[PDB]
Amino acid sequence: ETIRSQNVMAAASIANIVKSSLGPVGLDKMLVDDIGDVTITNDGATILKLLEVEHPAAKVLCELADLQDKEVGDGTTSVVIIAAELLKNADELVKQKIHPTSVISGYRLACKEAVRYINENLIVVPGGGAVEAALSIYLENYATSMGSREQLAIAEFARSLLVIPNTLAVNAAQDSTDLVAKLRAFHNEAQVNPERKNLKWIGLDLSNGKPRDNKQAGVFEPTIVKVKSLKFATEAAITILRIDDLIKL
Amino acid sequence: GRKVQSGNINAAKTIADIIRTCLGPKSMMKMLLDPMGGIVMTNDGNAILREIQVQHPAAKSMIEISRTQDEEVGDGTTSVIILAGEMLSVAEHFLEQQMHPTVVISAYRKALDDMISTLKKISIPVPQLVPGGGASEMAVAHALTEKSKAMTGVEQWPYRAVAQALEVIPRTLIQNCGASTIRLLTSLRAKHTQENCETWGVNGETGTLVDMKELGIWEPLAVKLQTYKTAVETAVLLLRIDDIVSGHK
Amino acid sequence: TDSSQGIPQLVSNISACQVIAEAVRTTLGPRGMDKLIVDGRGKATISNDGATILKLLDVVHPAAKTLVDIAKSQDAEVGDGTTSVTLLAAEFLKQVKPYVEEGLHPQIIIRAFRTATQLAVNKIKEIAVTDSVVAGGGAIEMELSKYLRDYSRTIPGKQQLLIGAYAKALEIIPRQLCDNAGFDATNILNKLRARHAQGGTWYGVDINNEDIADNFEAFVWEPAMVRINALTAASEAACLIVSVDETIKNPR
Amino acid sequence: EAVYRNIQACKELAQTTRTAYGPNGMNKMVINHLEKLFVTNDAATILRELEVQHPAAKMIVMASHMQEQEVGDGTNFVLVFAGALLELAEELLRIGLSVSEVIEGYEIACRKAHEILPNLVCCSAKNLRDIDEVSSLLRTSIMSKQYGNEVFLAKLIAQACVSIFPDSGHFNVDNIRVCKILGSGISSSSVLHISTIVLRGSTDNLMDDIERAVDDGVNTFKVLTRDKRLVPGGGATEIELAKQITSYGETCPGLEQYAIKKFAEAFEAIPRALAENSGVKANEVISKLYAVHQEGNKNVGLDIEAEVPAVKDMLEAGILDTYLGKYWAIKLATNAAVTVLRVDQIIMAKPA
Amino acid sequence: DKPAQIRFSNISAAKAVADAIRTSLGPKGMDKMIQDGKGDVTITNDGATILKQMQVLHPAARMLVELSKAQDIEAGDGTTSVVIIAGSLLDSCTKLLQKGIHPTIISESFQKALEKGIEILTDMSRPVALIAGGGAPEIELALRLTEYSRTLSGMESYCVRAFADAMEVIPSTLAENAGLNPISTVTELRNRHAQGEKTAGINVRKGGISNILEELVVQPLLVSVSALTLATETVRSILKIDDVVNT
Amino acid sequence: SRLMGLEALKSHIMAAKAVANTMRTSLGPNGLDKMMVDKDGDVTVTNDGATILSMMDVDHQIAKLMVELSKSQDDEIGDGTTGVVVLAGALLEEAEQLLDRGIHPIRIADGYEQAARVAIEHLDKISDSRVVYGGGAAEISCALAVSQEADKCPTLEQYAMRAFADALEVIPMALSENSGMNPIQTMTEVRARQVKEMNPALGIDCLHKGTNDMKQQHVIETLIGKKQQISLATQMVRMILKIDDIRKP
Amino acid sequence: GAGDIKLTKDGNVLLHEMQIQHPTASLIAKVATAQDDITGDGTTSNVL
Amino acid sequence: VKTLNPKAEVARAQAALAVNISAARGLQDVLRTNLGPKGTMKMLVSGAGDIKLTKDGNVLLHEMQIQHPTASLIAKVATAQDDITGDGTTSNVL
Ligand SMILES: Nc1ncnc2c1ncn2[C@@H]1O[C@H](COP(=O)(O)OP(=O)(O)O)[C@@H](O)[C@H]1O
Ligand SMILES: Nc1ncnc2c1ncn2[C@@H]1O[C@H](COP(=O)(O)OP(=O)(O)O)[C@@H](O)[C@H]1O
Ligand SMILES: Nc1ncnc2c1ncn2[C@@H]1O[C@H](COP(=O)(O)OP(=O)(O)O)[C@@H](O)[C@H]1O
Ligand SMILES: Nc1ncnc2c1ncn2[C@@H]1O[C@H](COP(=O)(O)OP(=O)(O)O)[C@@H](O)[C@H]1O
Ligand SMILES: Nc1ncnc2c1ncn2[C@@H]1O[C@H](COP(=O)(O)OP(=O)(O)O)[C@@H](O)[C@H]1O
Ligand SMILES: Nc1ncnc2c1ncn2[C@@H]1O[C@H](COP(=O)(O)OP(=O)(O)O)[C@@H](O)[C@H]1O
Ligand SMILES: Nc1ncnc2c1ncn2[C@@H]1O[C@H](COP(=O)(O)OP(=O)(O)O)[C@@H](O)[C@H]1O
Ligand SMILES: [Mg+2]
Ligand SMILES: [Mg+2]
Ligand SMILES: [Mg+2]
Ligand SMILES: [Mg+2]
Ligand SMILES: [Mg+2]
Ligand SMILES: [Mg+2]
Ligand SMILES: [Mg+2]
Ligand SMILES: [Mg+2]
Repeated sequence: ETIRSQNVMAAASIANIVKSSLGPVGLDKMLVDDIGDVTITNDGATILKLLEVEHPAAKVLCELADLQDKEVGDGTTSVVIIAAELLKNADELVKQKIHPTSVISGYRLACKEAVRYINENLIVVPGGGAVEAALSIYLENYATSMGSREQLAIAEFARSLLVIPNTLAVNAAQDSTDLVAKLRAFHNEAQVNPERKNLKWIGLDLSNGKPRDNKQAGVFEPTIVKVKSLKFATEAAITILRIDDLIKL
Repeated sequence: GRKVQSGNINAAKTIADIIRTCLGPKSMMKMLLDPMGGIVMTNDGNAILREIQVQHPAAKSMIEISRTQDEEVGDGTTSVIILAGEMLSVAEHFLEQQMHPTVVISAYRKALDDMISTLKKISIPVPQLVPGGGASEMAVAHALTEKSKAMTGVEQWPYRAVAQALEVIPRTLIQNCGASTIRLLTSLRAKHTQENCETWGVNGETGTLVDMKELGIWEPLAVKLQTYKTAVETAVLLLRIDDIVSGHK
Repeated sequence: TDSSQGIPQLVSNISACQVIAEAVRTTLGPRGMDKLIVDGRGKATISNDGATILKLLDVVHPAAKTLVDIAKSQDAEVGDGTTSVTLLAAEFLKQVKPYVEEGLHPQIIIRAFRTATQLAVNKIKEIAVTDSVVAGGGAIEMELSKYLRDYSRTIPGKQQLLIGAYAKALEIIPRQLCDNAGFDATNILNKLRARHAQGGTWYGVDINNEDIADNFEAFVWEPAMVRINALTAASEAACLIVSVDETIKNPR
Repeated sequence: EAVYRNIQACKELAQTTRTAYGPNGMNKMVINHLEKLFVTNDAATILRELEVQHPAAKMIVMASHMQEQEVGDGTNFVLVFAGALLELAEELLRIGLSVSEVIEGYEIACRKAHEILPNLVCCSAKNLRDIDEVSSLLRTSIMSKQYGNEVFLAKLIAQACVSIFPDSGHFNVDNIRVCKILGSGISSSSVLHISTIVLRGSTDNLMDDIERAVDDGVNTFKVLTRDKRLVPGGGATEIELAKQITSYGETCPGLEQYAIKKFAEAFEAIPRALAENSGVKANEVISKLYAVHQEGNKNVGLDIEAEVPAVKDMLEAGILDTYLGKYWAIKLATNAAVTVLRVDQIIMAKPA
Repeated sequence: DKPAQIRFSNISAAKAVADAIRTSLGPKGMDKMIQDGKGDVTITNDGATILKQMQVLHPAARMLVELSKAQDIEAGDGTTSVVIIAGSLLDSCTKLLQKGIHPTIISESFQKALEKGIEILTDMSRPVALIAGGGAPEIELALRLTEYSRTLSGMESYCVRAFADAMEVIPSTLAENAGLNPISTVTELRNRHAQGEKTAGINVRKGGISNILEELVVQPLLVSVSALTLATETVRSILKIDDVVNT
Repeated sequence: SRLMGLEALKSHIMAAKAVANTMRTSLGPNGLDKMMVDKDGDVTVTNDGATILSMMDVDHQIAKLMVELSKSQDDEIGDGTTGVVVLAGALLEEAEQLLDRGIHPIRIADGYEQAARVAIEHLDKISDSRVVYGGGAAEISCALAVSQEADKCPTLEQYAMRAFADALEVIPMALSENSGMNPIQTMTEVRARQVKEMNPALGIDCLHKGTNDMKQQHVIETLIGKKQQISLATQMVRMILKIDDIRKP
Repeated sequence: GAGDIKLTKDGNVLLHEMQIQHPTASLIAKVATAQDDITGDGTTSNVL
Repeated sequence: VKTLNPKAEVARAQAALAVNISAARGLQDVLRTNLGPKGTMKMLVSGAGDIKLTKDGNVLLHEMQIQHPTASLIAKVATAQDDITGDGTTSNVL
């Protein structure tokens, strides 16, 4: 084993800690103190400023999450999730002889061509899981029309952005694969069929188990939160990718 | 759920089982063994709870909740750790069938709103009083079991489970008199399916069924409401705790 | 290994099929690493053909044995395509293990290797050209993949990420074709995918030089019927090994 | 502590078969005592090569054999329903009622179920010689065994059974011989002449399954000759029986109440195993079935076709079952469960 | 006895202070977390500091760390290519020693190559003077010294060839860190240098080789000449060292 | 399948490097003998083949493959069968360090094929009777040829072309050994003389006669007796360098 | 030994055919079985 | 994963009746010999070694090393119950 998979595992651990309290309806966590004073809370914005993280990669992830939180006071528990999913998929890539730099260039290209398409989803962003499931398909199409050593790091940036819609549906007791795949089947006929271009607002519903139009239902999210989250999760994944050794003094 | 909403039910089960028999007029003493010499016998639930170091955060929360209820209402403080160990014991049978904690919490919190509708209905003025013994619990249980015949949903089994969980109070008022908890509880169920027999309870000293409009046991409908509210709230405050993580502050 | 019933048994069978394929993988292609299998008489057999390696190999695991029987059955009647069949089968099994570790259930993975395979043989019988021939050396698994994922994007339900994994599991034939020649697969496959997105339904791995090449013009041809039979046999082997829930070993 | 080791073995006997119940039943690799891999879906052949040695489980297998020779189908019902009976008995003995108090409760509930059944029948076999009425009606028996070419085998077996058939009954399941010419092409199978099915498989391991399916097929024709009454299949009759038995248990007071309600919840374990073997969630479909059977549909059952938990009428769909085949199934399952419930403290015997 | 183990406890303690600084070379250099004894971990991609605070403790390790200091007091920006050089020269000296030739021959033949290297890195130069950086001043060294090791005799033309083959490390690390295939691109670079091109080299922004010098960084000679000189001095000093004596 | 892959070509090469290292000390006229000792025999022979090779080395089924392929050289092309085992051993010993860099074995085989084409393309320039002059001089006129053409190959084969050059100089390095001379010093001091004065006849004087010029010592090699060594050895490597597994039930 | 199960709710067939390990209980069974052939069946009450 | 252990589990339902009854029976079998005339003294050696013939219940239960905690209870409750009656121990414990 190498110390890149260890950083990936640390980021994945802090993710799995935070990712079950994401949506509006999400279970709580208990943070046992030193004396034992327990605080039961969702809203990972606090679970990240109270968690005892000792690993350096988890530490950097917490630092960039808090930086995002103080830049804009929203979308700090999704940054950690997207970053850890980027790290998981980037480790799977590197483990088949894809240099971390090619993956980093791919993530840069993807995060730069995703905010240049979110400006075709803006009005605020539909929210829910709409922008994620739309960027998934758009980037999976934009990757293949490039064909460079980084054509595989944009298709693992597109299948790893649907971790928000895929964890917004296990925190709603509905499903993981079925609901997200109905979401990613409505957004397909919004980039393939020009008539049904209004199917790009169809996010998912957390009350009932069926995707609805999150423009005719007012579940918007400010564009500067989604853009900042994609732009900070990308930097977090990149920062934890560009390390490859731990020097002991 | 996972091994965290089943490691919070075993703490609740443990706390309930420690005091379960310290309930009724026919209480049964317990022995508290100190480090040096030990034995001090007391049939008082609170002291037993205020003197055992549990060290588990779930148990620490059940003890905390019980102390608060005791220093708020006084009576009905050992009927709160019970109905919270019992209502959790029945929750585990659904967390084993891959039923999200959100669904049982959406069933518990739904049974409560119907739990406090018959206490308002079976009460008698001069606020109001509610039939003591097991009559109030069996009446609420039968009411919920009749309201759960038109649910047509997946949150229908957790609804009946709560109903049949408000029988540990008669189940212990019968077990402390030496009678058979089965042959007598079935008779209580039979009595409660009739029209006017909503006050039939258990004579806590003889172990026989007596109409509480003739034995004269009545509990104020403010220690039977705070008891049920606090029970079904400690049953949804320990079911929505997905992780017990470290905390530094 | 647990290998008791359900997910554990399926994972065990999948790993066994991975082993039995890994024992033949490098043999795939015109120029492929040989294998030195020795019998009990001290004879040294060097053979770069998957048929003559499975007929000389001890298959002592049930799932591996069934896969090897289906491979031998393909070799008996058809000939060509007895290592591509087992390769596709073990890859189909390898790419649903991450989805069978959850409770996706095999009965549903089976209604994804039969809709997708029927659609792929339809696409083959629709895109083949004239006896009917399709460009080999990849150039089909790199097209059937593009078609199957572009079609699975239009499936509402659980079969979206199973056909999309069926498609991704076809890229191994145009992958170890160049992994055997030592051609840095993650580049030739990227070029093939980019060239199949735009056009070029016959562009596959070239073995004379490390680059993609229109395989229809280069006259590296494969009979459409043979490809259809290989695809169906591989998918049926997968479904068989996915449809197995337990191993009832008679006590005696 | 000795009546729970029996139940904990009848459970494990019912879990290696539960997963092979519906048309979507799994398909396990039964190594033969001669080491010959024939991966088979049939769950009566599984017991032959499993050779369960725990004596408590052996009694459920003996009841399964009784059902296999009294009628020709329902071999899984007899050991996926008796398994639920005992699983719920252990869930009821721990409350403390006694072995004695739940056996007679099960007997009362079984007597009730044998009086509900003749009120659940919804079809018949007006003409047992009309070839479409013998194919479309014998389909379910093979469909449950060999999903896929369910209607081809249905017609090919309808031809054989209707041909050799007197004017009075006397159908002989041993008359229809089954050849196994090791050819190629399932469709090439035909019926020669006492009849005979040539059954040209491909590898003499995908026609042995078809030979067992033919067995289960013509065995349904034999029972159809004795009792024409047909009940809705696919969990419909099970959910209806469970509903009515739960009602009866709610009316009846005493300690038999618990055992009767558990007998109903043991009937719900048939559509639960029918759905759990298809990917859909079991609770979703049991609720969607209990909620449409309360309105009084009486014929709606599991929809194997869809992906999500779905309900469908079974009369209009033609997925029926046989009355006798379930009467005897419930009878033998109850008798097997109450038997190994009686048995306590399995002692060894004296060397004769 | 002791010589043949204190010429392999220094050449394996300097070749382990180079493979802790190697993938931090270039613009796209991988970072490396530094674990302080207190516990805080900082992240830097510059090899200067990693060597600065390293607690080397080994004689040859310190000899190589004090080489970065000399190189940045002499030229300013060479502080992790000169260590990579003087660690790959020692890698080559590990095989040259197993052959059985004496360290006073792989020490008089490096100065026989370094003096030719000086006259190769002053021909590429564009007299302002500047040399075409990026990997050229090392693939050209390898190629020209291999061509020049065929005109040399004795044990000499067996260590100069090892010098050349050890020069092909900075191009390899620059190609790796740039997300390329190191062996294939180094062979293409050598085949492009033999055909005349002397400005070639890994353009790390584009992601591949390039001849146009506009976006091909150019460096002074002092840095490359100083790197060669100091690295050859350090490997000569390490080779002619046995018997670390405790006074 | 035990030990398959690129760790099975470090064992196959450690095996084919043992049958070669023994035969490496018998090339020249000053070739140190070996003792034949089996159940009955005390033969002392230094020749080749059946006299040495095919009466030993039953190991790894690959030494049995070297000895299986060397039967083609003797009985059939004169008796030059020690030079093909030593050359194959040298080619595999260089492939051992080419594999560590991460060059696929097939690539090394193609490189050896190109280099053998160049060498045999250079031996036929030195036909001087039918005859190639040189004891150790033919392998230094080709090593100088395939070293120049090496840098005219842009693929990974260039590394293999250079390893083939470095391995062709093993014949005039076991000729320097097996005598009282220094291998590297003597091989080079006559390699630097074939350049700087064009005379490919200059080779090692295994016999100390005194002139390093095999044109006048009259030590000759038949041309087809050298076009085989360079070919039969490469056709032996490309059969040992490409088999990936040895399965033994 | 062969596996012939036998539901045997009674005293005679039980005491006469079961593996009674303790020698004293083996006695009580050899003396109780030989004492219920003059009365027909009264075991299971004797042993209690 | 801090603090996930449900400790403190001893003596369930009979496990405590058995313990307490065995302790009471032991305390009875200790004082059983000292009842009535023709009884039997006990020694009660202290740390210094001051022996003390002490045939009675009060001085015995109040001054002897009673190991079992339940018997320690029965003695702390029996000693404090024979100062309102004068002397009736050695019959209480039995
Ligand atoms: N009512 C809702 N319905 C559907 N999706 C929602 C709703 N509220 C929030 N979301 C989605 O949940 C995601 C996670 O938000 P959350 O974790 O609650 O806070 P933060 O914005 O800090 O991450 C957001 O991207 C948002 O689009
Ligand atoms: N005489 C009695 N007969 C029957 N039940 C009684 C009697 N007295 C009290 N109870 C019941 O005992 C239960 C618990 O009372 P107690 O043991 O004092 O603790 P709590 O504070 O939990 O009520 C109540 O449900 C009450 O109605
Ligand atoms: N000359 C070639 N160039 C490119 N690909 C080829 C060539 N010859 C065969 N292939 C590919 O190699 C794959 C494997 O074929 P091979 O191993 O030779 O026989 P089989 O098809 O029986 O495995 C085929 O799918 C074919 O497309
Ligand atoms: N198409 C179908 N859809 C739903 N349920 C079915 C279908 N076919 C059969 N079933 C049900 O599942 C059973 C499958 O038969 P099977 O369990 O193999 O036979 P047995 O009754 O002998 O156990 C049928 O008896 C019927 O109850
Ligand atoms: N733009 C560039 N393109 C290619 N190579 C570069 C570039 N800039 C610097 N280099 C290479 O980086 C090496 C210098 O080491 P460097 O990493 O800059 O030291 P430091 O760690 O002090 O920054 C040289 O080999 C030089 O050729
Ligand atoms: N007199 C000599 N001087 C120098 N080299 C010689 C002389 N005689 C033979 N050789 C060299 O010895 C090698 C042959 O070794 P040899 O023992 O003949 O092997 P083999 O057993 O294959 O015949 C050739 O390289 C040949 O050039
Ligand atoms: N002389 C006696 N003869 C017969 N019984 C006696 C005599 N003296 C005392 N007893 C009986 O012995 C019993 C127990 O006395 P003992 O245990 O010795 O002291 P205490 O009276 O304090 O318990 C008394 O109940 C008394 O009736
Ligand atoms: Mg928010
Ligand atoms: Mg009270
Ligand atoms: Mg072939
Ligand atoms: Mg059947
Ligand atoms: Mg610099
Ligand atoms: Mg010779
Ligand atoms: Mg009797
Ligand atoms: Mg007295």
